[PDB]
Amino acid sequence: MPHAFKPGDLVFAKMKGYPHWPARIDDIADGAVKPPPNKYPIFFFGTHETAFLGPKDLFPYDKSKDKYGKPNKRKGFNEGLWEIQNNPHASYS
Repeated sequence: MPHAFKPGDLVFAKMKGYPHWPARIDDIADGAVKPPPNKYPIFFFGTHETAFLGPKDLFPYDKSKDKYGKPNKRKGFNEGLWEIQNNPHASYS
């Protein structure tokens, strides 16, 4: 059965106005800004942006890839597909 989301989990993450996007749940570095309560830090592959999102916007990658893991016109999306599939745990700083 499902656990709660943890750092390192891979997802497609949904933001208003964008397609479901390949992403991971990030760690918070020592000394770094924490997310609001109930939110997770989401690192979006390809764009390398971070936003804070709740579970309602988080779709487990294995379950969802057949639906959402298709090329898209948007900036950074296809790069993001490569990253999530080929090196999802790398440092992208």
